[PDB]
Amino acid sequence: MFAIVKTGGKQYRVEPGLKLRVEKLDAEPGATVELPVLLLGGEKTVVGTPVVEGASVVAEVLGHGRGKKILVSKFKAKVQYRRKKGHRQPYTELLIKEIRG
Amino acid sequence: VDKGSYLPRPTPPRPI
Amino acid sequence: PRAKTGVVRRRKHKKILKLAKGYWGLRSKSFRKARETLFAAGNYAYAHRKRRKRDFRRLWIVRINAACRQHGLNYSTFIHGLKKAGIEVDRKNLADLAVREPQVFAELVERAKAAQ
Amino acid sequence: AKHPVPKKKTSKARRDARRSHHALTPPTLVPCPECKAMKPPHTVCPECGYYAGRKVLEV
Amino acid sequence: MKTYVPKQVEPRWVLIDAEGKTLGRLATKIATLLRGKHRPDWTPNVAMGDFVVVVNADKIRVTGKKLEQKIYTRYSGYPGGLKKIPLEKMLATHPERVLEHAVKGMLPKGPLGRRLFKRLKVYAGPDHPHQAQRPEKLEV
Amino acid sequence: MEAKAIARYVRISPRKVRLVVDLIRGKSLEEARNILRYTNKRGAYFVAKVLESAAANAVNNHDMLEDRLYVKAAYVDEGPALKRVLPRARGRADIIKKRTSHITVILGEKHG
Amino acid sequence: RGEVAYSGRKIWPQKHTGRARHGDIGAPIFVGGGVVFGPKPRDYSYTLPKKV
RNA sequence: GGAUGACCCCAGGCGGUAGGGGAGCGUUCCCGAUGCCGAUGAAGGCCGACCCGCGAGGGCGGCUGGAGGUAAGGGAAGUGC
RNA sequence: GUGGAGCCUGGGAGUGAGGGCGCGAGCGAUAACGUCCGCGUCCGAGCGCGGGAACAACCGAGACCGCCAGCUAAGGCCCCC
RNA sequence: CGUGAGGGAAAGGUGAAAAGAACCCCGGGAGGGGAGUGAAAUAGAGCCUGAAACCGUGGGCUUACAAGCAGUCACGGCCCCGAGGGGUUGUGGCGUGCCUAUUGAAGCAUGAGCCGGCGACUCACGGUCGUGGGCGAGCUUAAGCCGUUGAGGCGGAGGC
Ligand SMILES: [Mg+2]
Ligand SMILES: [Mg+2]
Ligand SMILES: [Mg+2]
Ligand SMILES: [Mg+2]
Ligand SMILES: [Mg+2]
Ligand SMILES: [Mg+2]
Ligand SMILES: [Mg+2]
Ligand SMILES: [Mg+2]
Ligand SMILES: [Mg+2]
Ligand SMILES: [Mg+2]
Ligand SMILES: [Mg+2]
Ligand SMILES: [Mg+2]
Ligand SMILES: [Mg+2]
Ligand SMILES: [Mg+2]
Ligand SMILES: [Mg+2]
Ligand SMILES: [Mg+2]
Ligand SMILES: [Mg+2]
Ligand SMILES: [Mg+2]
Ligand SMILES: [Mg+2]
Ligand SMILES: [Mg+2]
Ligand SMILES: [Mg+2]
Ligand SMILES: [Mg+2]
Ligand SMILES: [Mg+2]
Ligand SMILES: [Mg+2]
Ligand SMILES: [Mg+2]
Ligand SMILES: [Mg+2]
Ligand SMILES: [Mg+2]
Ligand SMILES: [Mg+2]
Ligand SMILES: [Mg+2]
Ligand SMILES: [Mg+2]
Ligand SMILES: [Mg+2]
Ligand SMILES: [Mg+2]
Ligand SMILES: [Mg+2]
Ligand SMILES: [Mg+2]
Ligand SMILES: [Mg+2]
Ligand SMILES: [Mg+2]
Ligand SMILES: [Mg+2]
Ligand SMILES: [Mg+2]
Ligand SMILES: [Mg+2]
Ligand SMILES: [Mg+2]
Ligand SMILES: [Mg+2]
Ligand SMILES: [Mg+2]
Ligand SMILES: [Mg+2]
Ligand SMILES: [Mg+2]
Ligand SMILES: [Mg+2]
Ligand SMILES: [Mg+2]
Ligand SMILES: [Mg+2]
Ligand SMILES: [Mg+2]
Ligand SMILES: [Mg+2]
Ligand SMILES: [Mg+2]
Ligand SMILES: [Mg+2]
Ligand SMILES: [Mg+2]
Ligand SMILES: [Mg+2]
Ligand SMILES: [Mg+2]
Ligand SMILES: [Mg+2]
Ligand SMILES: [Mg+2]
Ligand SMILES: [Mg+2]
Ligand SMILES: [Mg+2]
Ligand SMILES: [Mg+2]
Ligand SMILES: [Mg+2]
Ligand SMILES: [Mg+2]
Ligand SMILES: [Mg+2]
Ligand SMILES: [Mg+2]
Ligand SMILES: [Mg+2]
Ligand SMILES: [Mg+2]
Ligand SMILES: [Mg+2]
Ligand SMILES: [Mg+2]
Ligand SMILES: [Mg+2]
Ligand SMILES: [Mg+2]
Ligand SMILES: [Mg+2]
Ligand SMILES: [Mg+2]
Ligand SMILES: [Mg+2]
Ligand SMILES: [Mg+2]
Ligand SMILES: [Mg+2]
Ligand SMILES: [Mg+2]
Ligand SMILES: [Mg+2]
Ligand SMILES: [Mg+2]
Ligand SMILES: [Mg+2]
Ligand SMILES: [Mg+2]
Ligand SMILES: [Mg+2]
Ligand SMILES: [Mg+2]
Ligand SMILES: [Mg+2]
Ligand SMILES: [Mg+2]
Ligand SMILES: [Mg+2]
Ligand SMILES: [Mg+2]
Ligand SMILES: [Mg+2]
Ligand SMILES: [Mg+2]
Ligand SMILES: [Mg+2]
Ligand SMILES: [Mg+2]
Ligand SMILES: [Mg+2]
Ligand SMILES: [Mg+2]
Ligand SMILES: [Mg+2]
Ligand SMILES: [Mg+2]
Ligand SMILES: [Mg+2]
Ligand SMILES: [Mg+2]
Ligand SMILES: [Mg+2]
Ligand SMILES: [Mg+2]
Ligand SMILES: [Mg+2]
Ligand SMILES: [Mg+2]
Ligand SMILES: [Mg+2]
Ligand SMILES: [Mg+2]
Ligand SMILES: [Mg+2]
Ligand SMILES: [Mg+2]
Ligand SMILES: [Mg+2]
Ligand SMILES: [Mg+2]
Ligand SMILES: [Mg+2]
Ligand SMILES: [Mg+2]
Ligand SMILES: [Mg+2]
Ligand SMILES: [Mg+2]
Ligand SMILES: [Mg+2]
Ligand SMILES: [Mg+2]
Ligand SMILES: [Mg+2]
Ligand SMILES: [Mg+2]
Ligand SMILES: [Mg+2]
Ligand SMILES: [Mg+2]
Ligand SMILES: [Mg+2]
Ligand SMILES: [Mg+2]
Ligand SMILES: [Mg+2]
Ligand SMILES: [Mg+2]
Ligand SMILES: [Mg+2]
Ligand SMILES: [Mg+2]
Ligand SMILES: [Mg+2]
Ligand SMILES: [Mg+2]
Ligand SMILES: [Mg+2]
Ligand SMILES: [Mg+2]
Ligand SMILES: [Mg+2]
Ligand SMILES: [Mg+2]
Ligand SMILES: [Mg+2]
Ligand SMILES: [Mg+2]
Ligand SMILES: [Mg+2]
Ligand SMILES: [Mg+2]
Ligand SMILES: [Mg+2]
Ligand SMILES: [Mg+2]
Ligand SMILES: [Mg+2]
Ligand SMILES: [Mg+2]
Ligand SMILES: [Mg+2]
Ligand SMILES: [Mg+2]
Ligand SMILES: [Mg+2]
Ligand SMILES: [Mg+2]
Ligand SMILES: [Mg+2]
Ligand SMILES: [Mg+2]
Ligand SMILES: [Mg+2]
Ligand SMILES: [Mg+2]
Ligand SMILES: [Mg+2]
Ligand SMILES: [Mg+2]
Ligand SMILES: [Mg+2]
Ligand SMILES: [Mg+2]
Ligand SMILES: [Mg+2]
Ligand SMILES: [Mg+2]
Ligand SMILES: [Mg+2]
Ligand SMILES: [Mg+2]
Ligand SMILES: [Mg+2]
Ligand SMILES: [Mg+2]
Ligand SMILES: [Mg+2]
Ligand SMILES: [Mg+2]
Ligand SMILES: [Mg+2]
Ligand SMILES: [Mg+2]
Ligand SMILES: [Mg+2]
Ligand SMILES: [Mg+2]
Ligand SMILES: [Mg+2]
Ligand SMILES: [Mg+2]
Ligand SMILES: [Mg+2]
Ligand SMILES: [Mg+2]
Ligand SMILES: [Mg+2]
Ligand SMILES: [Mg+2]
Ligand SMILES: [Mg+2]
Ligand SMILES: [Mg+2]
Ligand SMILES: [Mg+2]
Ligand SMILES: [Mg+2]
Ligand SMILES: [Mg+2]
Ligand SMILES: [Mg+2]
Ligand SMILES: [Mg+2]
Ligand SMILES: [Mg+2]
Ligand SMILES: [Mg+2]
Ligand SMILES: [Mg+2]
Ligand SMILES: [Mg+2]
Ligand SMILES: [Mg+2]
Ligand SMILES: [Mg+2]
Ligand SMILES: [Mg+2]
Ligand SMILES: [Mg+2]
Ligand SMILES: [Mg+2]
Ligand SMILES: [Mg+2]
Ligand SMILES: [Mg+2]
Ligand SMILES: [Mg+2]
Ligand SMILES: [Mg+2]
Ligand SMILES: [Mg+2]
Ligand SMILES: [Mg+2]
Ligand SMILES: [Mg+2]
Ligand SMILES: [Mg+2]
Ligand SMILES: [Mg+2]
Ligand SMILES: [Mg+2]
Ligand SMILES: [Mg+2]
Ligand SMILES: [Mg+2]
Ligand SMILES: [Mg+2]
Ligand SMILES: [Mg+2]
Ligand SMILES: [Mg+2]
Ligand SMILES: [Mg+2]
Ligand SMILES: [Mg+2]
Ligand SMILES: [Mg+2]
Ligand SMILES: [Mg+2]
Ligand SMILES: [Mg+2]
Ligand SMILES: [Zn+2]
Repeated sequence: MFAIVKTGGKQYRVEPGLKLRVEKLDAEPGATVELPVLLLGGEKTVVGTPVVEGASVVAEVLGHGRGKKILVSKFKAKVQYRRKKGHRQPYTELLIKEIRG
Repeated sequence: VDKGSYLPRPTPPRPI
Repeated sequence: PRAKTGVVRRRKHKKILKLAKGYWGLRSKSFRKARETLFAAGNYAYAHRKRRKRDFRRLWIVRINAACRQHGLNYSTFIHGLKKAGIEVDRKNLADLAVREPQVFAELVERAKAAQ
Repeated sequence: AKHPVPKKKTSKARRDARRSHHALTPPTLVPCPECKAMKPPHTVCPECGYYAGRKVLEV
Repeated sequence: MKTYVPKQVEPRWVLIDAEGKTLGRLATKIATLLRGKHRPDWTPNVAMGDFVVVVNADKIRVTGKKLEQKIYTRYSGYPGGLKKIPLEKMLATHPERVLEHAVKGMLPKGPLGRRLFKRLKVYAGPDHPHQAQRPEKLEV
Repeated sequence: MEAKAIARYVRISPRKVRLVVDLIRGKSLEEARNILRYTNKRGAYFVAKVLESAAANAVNNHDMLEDRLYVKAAYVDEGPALKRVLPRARGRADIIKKRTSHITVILGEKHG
Repeated sequence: RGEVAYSGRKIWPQKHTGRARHGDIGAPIFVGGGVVFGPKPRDYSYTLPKKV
């Protein structure tokens, strides 16, 4: 039994027990939130148009973090253009608790 | 056919 | 006072050579060559971060297409159908369904044909 | 001639690839049937001085 | 969630009667089967397509005046070493090469494309030696 | 237990002795001796002495048994180069490097 | 480079040696040559206003 | 917004050579120093997949090393290849 | 019409070999990746990105960073793709 | 080095103390292995620290149907570390070194074998604008003189 939820402009297949890293949510660690549902699947199959009305996926925010560093580097030849930028992406870590059909 | 001559006659040098 | 190079330059060179581990020949052993390699490497990374978004969407689309023709329609018709039906599940998830949950994917194909 | 010269330095790889044929072949040796010492075949044994059954040489 | 990548599957063998079919229009499909893009779990960096057996490849058909006008070409590396062979003659001498050349050009270049080409088994005449693999008759 | 000998500053060029050293790496002390004896190279003379001294070390200092000894490791490292002038034509002076080797032989015991 | 002990001679010809062009070895581009804008003896004093 | 550089919110700009401007990092030296860190290990060296910083860099840790190093704030230049 | 508009007074510049394309002329031969002016544009400095097989200046479009999300532009949708 | 006038280098460091390694062993010797000295001996005299290029030995992964500025993105395999990371790279995707000079260079245009160290916008005086302070119809001293011995005053000539 799975749901397809939308958070952070992206979509994910989630199941009870799943830990999911998503875009940083304005919510305190430990608290719970409700993610929109586009689709339910497994036994019963209900199909959003786009989201299904009754449904929600309960998730507990484990905490907040920053991604391991990506070095974004820019270079242009014969022009002495070089840029070095350090990027760590904020995320939120979620525990999928249950699917509310 | 005889045309110009764009280089002098060559000779080898000596590095050191 | 005199402020000779001292420690500074070596440290900056090790910074670079450390970033160049794995590179071929002098590209991981010569500072000069390493630095050139890393320039290109950084531009590739930027560009390919970009291309990865494209590369994966292409794969999803190819996969979705195969699964569609199994039910007697093509990708383009399928996507139009979903649009008329207002089903907004992206191609990443669509392709996952197409492989992992074929019956659900079948249902999506139903709504697709029905919306037209 | 016009003094040909190497256009690029040979890489550590490329120079060492050339030398993939440079290993020595160990001396081929057989036991002398008299004193059992190891010597090349078809040579008078330099340890006991024997060859073809007989004493030939002073060692 | 990350994208499904399949573990190695048992590849499917397939049989196609080439008789009466158009050279290029058939080749197009044979390639797709080779790439396995008909499979919903397609992966671009491994061989996961079908094995394709083709019979009666001598009875492939072609439009226009291509029997006399289509030229297959070969350069030997020697001066003046460009040999020219028309379709008609290729069919008369090595008919399977007709279908083989067409398909090969519609496969990716590189190590994988070469492997996918080897999974193509083309024969002149109605018989093929691979009943051992029991290929599934395809209608295309 | 191991036993080592090193011949430092031998006036032969490293690449050349290594050829000879390669012949006896991993060999029994007995085979290495026979190999070295009929190896038609200058280096064989030097490799032999290091080898024969490490054997002596083993027996005398390290309580190891001659009949069990084998060449566990051997390698040639470069010493300082003796730099010499080679007069060429047209008043040109070249520099010859008369090179140097540090030869190591390490002996172990083959049990059973 | 003018206060350095070396001679003013041109160490080798301007052209056709296959080496870089140089003048005297007193030039700052040489090890042991003069130094370009190094310190010279100077006076750091200055008349701060008495009122201040 | 609040009281004023505290941080929050809403919005918009943010390709770039010659070149103009701004803000910083690090090197040597001085005041801070009759101090403080230091053989329970100074500087330098070699690792790190850890932490802080957009970055230049700064930490922390292990090994090496064996006698030096110097903070907050400022000052001055033989200051970064 | 509130715009990295505009005017005024000052500080610091760099530039004073341009180039392709479109249109309007001269020169040339109703030649030239030719030459010389005018209006415009791009490259220069956007040899960053998509298309044109490949290709500074043709078409599409002005790249602050990240995303294994969505829509389009030119161009494309038989296979390579 | 130059006939000569003249040119003109390189080359510092054991340890607190020589306690500078008796004696034995292999070796012609050099060199090493034990013993010994020392807090330390890869501080052993070719001696503090001992970076880099460069050469080697051992191990992990990998390579003999494959197309290249050597990377990068993805996935899989193997090895290691203890739903994670590190090493390696088989396949697939993308991909025209750096600097200089140019209208325009990957360019078959310049420079560079590679590494380390040296190496180029300063200082004085005057000007001009900005800026931080002091005093303001005024502002300010120069040389000197006294004092200090890393103490500061005096000095109005003169200048604006
Ligand atoms: Mg969010
Ligand atoms: Mg994320
Ligand atoms: Mg986020
Ligand atoms: Mg990058
Ligand atoms: Mg360049
Ligand atoms: Mg480029
Ligand atoms: Mg340019
Ligand atoms: Mg540049
Ligand atoms: Mg440049
Ligand atoms: Mg520039
Ligand atoms: Mg930078
Ligand atoms: Mg002429
Ligand atoms: Mg410095
Ligand atoms: Mg310097
Ligand atoms: Mg490296
Ligand atoms: Mg590598
Ligand atoms: Mg290389
Ligand atoms: Mg190296
Ligand atoms: Mg870069
Ligand atoms: Mg990106
Ligand atoms: Mg994406
Ligand atoms: Mg996109
Ligand atoms: Mg649409
Ligand atoms: Mg849609
Ligand atoms: Mg499955
Ligand atoms: Mg001749
Ligand atoms: Mg080379
Ligand atoms: Mg090289
Ligand atoms: Mg060479
Ligand atoms: Mg070569
Ligand atoms: Mg190499
Ligand atoms: Mg090698
Ligand atoms: Mg070798
Ligand atoms: Mg070779
Ligand atoms: Mg006999
Ligand atoms: Mg037809
Ligand atoms: Mg057909
Ligand atoms: Mg098909
Ligand atoms: Mg027909
Ligand atoms: Mg015909
Ligand atoms: Mg020819
Ligand atoms: Mg011929
Ligand atoms: Mg001919
Ligand atoms: Mg011909
Ligand atoms: Mg021929
Ligand atoms: Mg012929
Ligand atoms: Mg391609
Ligand atoms: Mg030899
Ligand atoms: Mg031999
Ligand atoms: Mg013995
Ligand atoms: Mg012992
Ligand atoms: Mg001669
Ligand atoms: Mg002479
Ligand atoms: Mg030499
Ligand atoms: Mg040599
Ligand atoms: Mg040497
Ligand atoms: Mg002088
Ligand atoms: Mg003098
Ligand atoms: Mg002198
Ligand atoms: Mg002079
Ligand atoms: Mg003169
Ligand atoms: Mg010249
Ligand atoms: Mg030269
Ligand atoms: Mg020179
Ligand atoms: Mg000169
Ligand atoms: Mg000079
Ligand atoms: Mg001169
Ligand atoms: Mg000199
Ligand atoms: Mg000198
Ligand atoms: Mg000097
Ligand atoms: Mg001097
Ligand atoms: Mg100065
Ligand atoms: Mg001053
Ligand atoms: Mg004064
Ligand atoms: Mg904001
Ligand atoms: Mg802006
Ligand atoms: Mg913008
Ligand atoms: Mg900018
Ligand atoms: Mg500004
Ligand atoms: Mg610095
Ligand atoms: Mg000091
Ligand atoms: Mg003090
Ligand atoms: Mg005291
Ligand atoms: Mg203390
Ligand atoms: Mg102590
Ligand atoms: Mg310690
Ligand atoms: Mg210091
Ligand atoms: Mg320091
Ligand atoms: Mg860092
Ligand atoms: Mg650091
Ligand atoms: Mg540390
Ligand atoms: Mg040490
Ligand atoms: Mg330390
Ligand atoms: Mg220690
Ligand atoms: Mg002291
Ligand atoms: Mg400070
Ligand atoms: Mg102060
Ligand atoms: Mg400060
Ligand atoms: Mg200065
Ligand atoms: Mg300087
Ligand atoms: Mg207005
Ligand atoms: Mg503007
Ligand atoms: Mg403006
Ligand atoms: Mg104006
Ligand atoms: Mg103005
Ligand atoms: Mg200025
Ligand atoms: Mg100019
Ligand atoms: Mg002018
Ligand atoms: Mg002019
Ligand atoms: Mg011009
Ligand atoms: Mg002009
Ligand atoms: Mg002009
Ligand atoms: Mg013009
Ligand atoms: Mg213009
Ligand atoms: Mg006309
Ligand atoms: Mg005409
Ligand atoms: Mg023109
Ligand atoms: Mg024209
Ligand atoms: Mg014209
Ligand atoms: Mg114009
Ligand atoms: Mg124009
Ligand atoms: Mg220019
Ligand atoms: Mg513009
Ligand atoms: Mg180009
Ligand atoms: Mg492009
Ligand atoms: Mg383009
Ligand atoms: Mg293109
Ligand atoms: Mg462009
Ligand atoms: Mg063009
Ligand atoms: Mg934008
Ligand atoms: Mg669409
Ligand atoms: Mg269109
Ligand atoms: Mg096309
Ligand atoms: Mg169409
Ligand atoms: Mg397609
Ligand atoms: Mg003489
Ligand atoms: Mg003389
Ligand atoms: Mg003399
Ligand atoms: Mg020394
Ligand atoms: Mg002493
Ligand atoms: Mg001492
Ligand atoms: Mg003796
Ligand atoms: Mg003896
Ligand atoms: Mg003796
Ligand atoms: Mg003698
Ligand atoms: Mg001795
Ligand atoms: Mg000894
Ligand atoms: Mg002791
Ligand atoms: Mg002791
Ligand atoms: Mg101690
Ligand atoms: Mg010891
Ligand atoms: Mg020792
Ligand atoms: Mg030491
Ligand atoms: Mg000391
Ligand atoms: Mg040392
Ligand atoms: Mg050493
Ligand atoms: Mg080293
Ligand atoms: Mg190495
Ligand atoms: Mg090995
Ligand atoms: Mg190896
Ligand atoms: Mg083949
Ligand atoms: Mg292979
Ligand atoms: Mg290959
Ligand atoms: Mg390859
Ligand atoms: Mg390539
Ligand atoms: Mg992929
Ligand atoms: Mg891994
Ligand atoms: Mg991997
Ligand atoms: Mg590859
Ligand atoms: Mg690749
Ligand atoms: Mg490339
Ligand atoms: Mg390619
Ligand atoms: Mg290329
Ligand atoms: Mg560069
Ligand atoms: Mg040029
Ligand atoms: Mg030029
Ligand atoms: Mg040019
Ligand atoms: Mg030019
Ligand atoms: Mg051009
Ligand atoms: Mg090239
Ligand atoms: Mg090039
Ligand atoms: Mg050339
Ligand atoms: Mg070239
Ligand atoms: Mg060139
Ligand atoms: Mg070049
Ligand atoms: Mg030139
Ligand atoms: Mg240059
Ligand atoms: Mg060169
Ligand atoms: Mg050279
Ligand atoms: Mg040279
Ligand atoms: Mg350097
Ligand atoms: Mg200045
Ligand atoms: Mg001023
Ligand atoms: Mg002022
Ligand atoms: Mg003021
Ligand atoms: Mg004020
Ligand atoms: Mg006054
Ligand atoms: Mg006095
Ligand atoms: Mg006092
Ligand atoms: Mg005046
Ligand atoms: Mg006056
Ligand atoms: Zn014998």
